[PDB]
Amino acid sequence: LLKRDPLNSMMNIPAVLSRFAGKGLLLSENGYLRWYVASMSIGAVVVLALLMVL
Amino acid sequence: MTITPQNLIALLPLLIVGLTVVVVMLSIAWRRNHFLNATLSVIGLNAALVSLWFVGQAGAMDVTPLMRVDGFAMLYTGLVLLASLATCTFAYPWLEGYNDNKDEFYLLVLIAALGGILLANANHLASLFLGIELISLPLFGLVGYAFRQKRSLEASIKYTILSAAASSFLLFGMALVYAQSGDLSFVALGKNLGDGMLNEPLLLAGFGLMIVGLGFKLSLVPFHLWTPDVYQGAPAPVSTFLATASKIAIFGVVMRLFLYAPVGDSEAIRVVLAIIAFASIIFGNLMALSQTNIKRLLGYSSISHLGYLLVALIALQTGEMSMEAVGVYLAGYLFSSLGAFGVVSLMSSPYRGPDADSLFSYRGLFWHRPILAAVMTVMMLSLAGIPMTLGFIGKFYVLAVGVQAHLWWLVGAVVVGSAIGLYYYLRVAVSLYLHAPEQPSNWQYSAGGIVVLISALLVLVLGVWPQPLISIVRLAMPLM
Amino acid sequence: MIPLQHGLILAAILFVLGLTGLVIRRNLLFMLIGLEIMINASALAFVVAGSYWGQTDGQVMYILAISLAAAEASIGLALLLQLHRRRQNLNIDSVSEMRG
Amino acid sequence: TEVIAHHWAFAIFLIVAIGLCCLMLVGGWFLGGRLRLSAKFYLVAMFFVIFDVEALYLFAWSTSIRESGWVGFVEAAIFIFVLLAGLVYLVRIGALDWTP
Amino acid sequence: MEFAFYICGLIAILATLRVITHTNPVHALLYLIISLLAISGVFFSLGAYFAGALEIIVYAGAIMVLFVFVVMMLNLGGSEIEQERQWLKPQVWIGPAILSAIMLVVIVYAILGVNDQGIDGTPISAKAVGITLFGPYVLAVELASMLLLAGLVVAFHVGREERAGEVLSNRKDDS
Repeated sequence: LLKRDPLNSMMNIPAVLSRFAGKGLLLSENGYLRWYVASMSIGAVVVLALLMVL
Repeated sequence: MTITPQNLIALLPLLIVGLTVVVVMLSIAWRRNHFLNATLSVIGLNAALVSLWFVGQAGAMDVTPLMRVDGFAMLYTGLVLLASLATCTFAYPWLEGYNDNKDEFYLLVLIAALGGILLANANHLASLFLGIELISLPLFGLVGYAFRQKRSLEASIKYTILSAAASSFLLFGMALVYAQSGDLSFVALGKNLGDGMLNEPLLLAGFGLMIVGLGFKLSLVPFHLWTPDVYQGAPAPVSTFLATASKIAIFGVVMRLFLYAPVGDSEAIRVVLAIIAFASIIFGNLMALSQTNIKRLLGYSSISHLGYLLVALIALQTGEMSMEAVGVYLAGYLFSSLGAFGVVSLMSSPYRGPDADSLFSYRGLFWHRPILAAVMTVMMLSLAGIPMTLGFIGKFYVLAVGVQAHLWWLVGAVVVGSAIGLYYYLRVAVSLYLHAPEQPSNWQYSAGGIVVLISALLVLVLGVWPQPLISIVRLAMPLM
Repeated sequence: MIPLQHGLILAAILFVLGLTGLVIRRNLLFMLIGLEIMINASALAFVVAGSYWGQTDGQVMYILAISLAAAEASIGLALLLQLHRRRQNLNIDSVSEMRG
Repeated sequence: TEVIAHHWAFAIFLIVAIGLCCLMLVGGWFLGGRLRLSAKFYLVAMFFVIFDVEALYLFAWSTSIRESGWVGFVEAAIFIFVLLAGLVYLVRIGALDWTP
Repeated sequence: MEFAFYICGLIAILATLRVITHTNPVHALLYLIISLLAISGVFFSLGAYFAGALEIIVYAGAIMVLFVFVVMMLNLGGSEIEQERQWLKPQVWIGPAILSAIMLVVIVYAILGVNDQGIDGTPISAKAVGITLFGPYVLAVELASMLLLAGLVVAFHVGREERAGEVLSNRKDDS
């Protein structure tokens, strides 16, 4: 039952999570300039909202 | 206030760079020569460095309400000047095989060096705005210098539009903080407030819009989406310049703004930059994982390194050594990125026309040019926070600053981001030593070679012995 | 007579409309037009801020703003001309060859 | 009690000038029963724009010529020297001649 | 001069609103011209005579000139883009508009909470701008001259013809 290493698997699911998060985050780099301006506006909204909340 | 004759001594590097700008332009008009203009630009930057030494012989004073010259300004002026020198020495072999005019590149590099010096000396909001715009606007024609090529033109388009948008954001935020506080100086942005009134809405929102603009200019999250396309599309000396000198000057003016203004005691801007630094480190190290192109990977690495700068900046009001840590990490990052982009520029030289695709293919680089592979893997070790390199000294300073003021989340973010980063750093380092599936005698190519190997010797020496760097950084202390 | 809030709200509304026209439109020329709208909005906000305190720094910042607007308009229009001469279209979603 | 009359005179002058042009146009109306131009035109327009914005600094210099001493004259002189260096660079490269 | 300021602001907002949601670009540029005229009137109403005179001299007398010069040069009417009519579709229209309107409401919430001393009189003429333009702010105009020189160099290097002819039909990738 242990010959397929369970603890090595549970210790390299951080690598799987990192690869999944990198592949998910690379969808934002689609190369569209309009989405770049939209993301700039989204970040500005987020920064202003976080400043007004605090 | 008026400018005295003795105040002209502290102005000297800026005057020398402007004089070499007009001298280079007159030489272009008279002759239109490549080697003469490159030599004039190099001589002007070297004379600006000797002028910086002359400034160090003189005092440290406020020249105008726009500019105050001190050790911080001298250090950042020197870093920007040597980065511009490296850009010129990497750009001459690239421009040797260029079909169109090849002197406006040096003119724009000199003007952007002037903008970086202005940002280094910037003690004012107008000075900050003018400095970042003097950095941004020559870089438009620097990125789109190979506008015959498709990707360079696209990168120039993206950079121009997003920089205009972020300049509008910064200008509106600066207008808001001018409407709130009736002085445009750095030191008088919250002097009219007190007794816990400092968290006012207008000043905070204006500083948020300024944070948006400067986070575009420092490739922070989520304003970092311009970074890989601009790094890839632009020519490799342009990528070198807009990675090292532009970002060094913008972070220097950001540090001076957050040090001199009394909004550093505000516990909302600090939390916003903590979130931004956390997300910048984590996100940049995440999207640099599955990258095959070296320029996009270096762009995400730059995103992570400005994240490390930002966490070094958060503890500025408490750690008491944050300026020294930022200076040391910027010296290490400047030399490491200079060496890496110098290898990129030397291997992608000359231009070889716009029809041929300018892919790098770093695999098998050791089997035809071993010295370039050696300096490239030295810089790849340096960017990972790995010892016997100066990048480890900078990472140690950043971690000490983060753990001195008890930034546990940010320290954990730095540790996780470095552990993620060394994966692709050593992947590139191994891949440049593997077997190539498929597959230089000039004086200036050799000049770029000694420049990159001098950078390699510098990072190795200051990794095994960083004490002269600490001595020359601590000697350059701003006036509190 | 005129409160600062109304002028700053007018400048903010112009900035919002310029950003909206910059995002929602695919044409590069209209994108540059929206960029100049946001630049003029920030310049107007600086003018109101300078006129409120009675200082002349707002008008100097307006001069710097319109100098930046002039040079950036020149650069963006040169890039627009090159994009038309090469791609023969001005769709900003068409020039997206750089994937992640 | 004089500048209000002057502003009123300016207002009626503008209003009745546009009204005269409108009534003149509608009285004329009532009675009776893929290519590209060039790039040098854009270049000369951009020369006009950049030199007009530098002329703006000369515009603002001309009003405060006496209140600023010889140091202001030196600063405007090196400004004009940079302007003329740019203009003579433009002259000598060949981008300013037409040659149709 | 307060009702003039309010009406100039209202027609400036209206003119730029017709700028944003227009179809052919020359009418949008005309609407931006009258919007810049209205913002110049706003500048005049607040005592910034130099600012409004500058807006019509520079922003409306040179910059809109460059925009209409390019438009009238390369002969766009918005061809192949008017017939698509992407901006007058709602699934693209709600998103950025409500996002940037959330930005609008949060930034005008940040506008309020500041003490109101009002816009005073004492119109700042060009003499004050001159005496503070070559006093404390010398390096501003010197390095702004350098910045304009850099912008001229960038746009000239990017956007010249490289071909001979005062009438040119469009070739792909310039022959």
